[PDB]
Amino acid sequence: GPMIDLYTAATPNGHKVSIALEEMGLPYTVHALSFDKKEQKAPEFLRINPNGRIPAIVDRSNDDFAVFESGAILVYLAEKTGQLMPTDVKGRSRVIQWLMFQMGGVGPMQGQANVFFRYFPEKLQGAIDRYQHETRRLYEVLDGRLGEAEYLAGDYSIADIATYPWVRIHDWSGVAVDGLDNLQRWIAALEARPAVQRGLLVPR
Amino acid sequence: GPMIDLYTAATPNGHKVSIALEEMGLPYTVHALSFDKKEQKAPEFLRINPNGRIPAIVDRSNDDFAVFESGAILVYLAEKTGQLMPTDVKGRSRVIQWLMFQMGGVGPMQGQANVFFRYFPEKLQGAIDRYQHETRRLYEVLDGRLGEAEYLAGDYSIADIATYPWVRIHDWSGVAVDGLDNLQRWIAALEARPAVQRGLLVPRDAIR
Ligand SMILES: N[C@@H](CCC(=O)N[C@@H](CSSC[C@H](NC(=O)CC[C@H](N)C(=O)O)C(=O)NCC(=O)O)C(=O)NCC(=O)O)C(=O)O
Ligand SMILES: N[C@@H](CCC(=O)N[C@@H](CSSC[C@H](NC(=O)CC[C@H](N)C(=O)O)C(=O)NCC(=O)O)C(=O)NCC(=O)O)C(=O)O
Repeated sequence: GPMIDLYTAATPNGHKVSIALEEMGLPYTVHALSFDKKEQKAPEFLRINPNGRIPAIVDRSNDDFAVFESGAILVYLAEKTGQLMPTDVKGRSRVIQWLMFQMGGVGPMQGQANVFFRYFPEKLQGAIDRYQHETRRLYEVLDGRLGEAEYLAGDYSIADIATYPWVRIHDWSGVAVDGLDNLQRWIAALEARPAVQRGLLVPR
Repeated sequence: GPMIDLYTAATPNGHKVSIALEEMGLPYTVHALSFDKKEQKAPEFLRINPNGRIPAIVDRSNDDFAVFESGAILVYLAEKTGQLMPTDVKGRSRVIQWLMFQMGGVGPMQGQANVFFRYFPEKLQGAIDRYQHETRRLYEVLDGRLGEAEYLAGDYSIADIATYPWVRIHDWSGVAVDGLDNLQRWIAALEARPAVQRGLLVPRDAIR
């Protein structure tokens, strides 16, 4: 079968990896973990990702080598296929920089907006405001960069793939993109890519 | 003279990079930014890091190339020097995985514990508990891995360097390490390293 096993769920972080696999044309096997049944905390899965979160992959071509953390999976797959990250020092670093910005900024902060605005047992408007405002600030950083280049690292790369599934759900998080015309251009460009469309449907 | 300019402050995230440079033996020029004077938001610095945060470096050996995000700086420098990250596929990836775990988990979550426990004007015990509990859960992940391997990726690497400055301040964040014997072993090993001690002194904490 496929050489990549993908452990995932219908979430922004899972969609990063299914989008990348679809863009790269790599076959994969989907393991859709049920958070309802706490399958992401099963010790059989903890052997693959000790953090007990999705996504994770196992590369069957590499002696069943596990890779956890969406950003690390994106780097691993880009380096395996030679796609979606340049090989030169500056070009690869620009991808890694914007990927790290997503991994330490956009994902964590927008995820906390979702917690306080949608999930938390009571409404704490000061915490909601903190994370919605911070996410907007991060979106403004993105927008400025997207006036310098068509995609975050220049050419389209894994940095865009990491960032887009989060920006796509800004309405759920209560964070606006109005006034960020470069970000909106990039949203439209990403949305029009067939591989993005396919990756957003994994898992069903 | 030094060909790396380091823009930093006395904080866990800045210490990751000074520790790495000290371990690598790569000279650098320190630019200690004053948060009180808002130097991290000055236009000149935003041209280096558009996020307006430290750390950032400028590599004077390749046309003043800027690198922002501590984790990206660690990858950039490890690749340049050939140190603190293997070059084979599996060894490189294990380092990147644990580095990402720090960058997306330990740093963000412990940072939020610090905000709510010790900076935010509103005292929100549910938010404090959320982030102290999550930081502890992340420490338990580290502890389990450190029962299988001496350092997070096997050999000591940039992943340990990224993680240690945060773990070191656990008590300040209100998070205990009791019951995490492997993490405690690793804390003692990191604290003993001369380059860790040197890097923790740079720049001459401002925030956490
Ligand atoms: N840094 C990791 C994050 C992976 C991650 O967050 N996985 C989520 C699904 S993505 S859905 C978005 C996700 N939210 C959550 O996981 C909500 C539950 C969580 N336990 C909590 O209390 O915050 C989030 O905010 N992520 C922050 C980020 O990306 O930095 C998961 O498996 N959760 C199951 C669990 O926790 O038991 C990566 O990039 O792969
Ligand atoms: N992902 C970046 C994070 C760098 C970072 O946070 N730098 C801080 C100093 S380290 S001190 C630790 C830092 N806290 C802060 O920066 C507190 C101020 C912030 N604006 C807030 O509201 O949270 C934090 O929690 N970081 C989370 C993480 O590492 O993921 C900074 O320059 N702040 C200036 C500013 O905000 O104006 C990296 O790894 O380089």
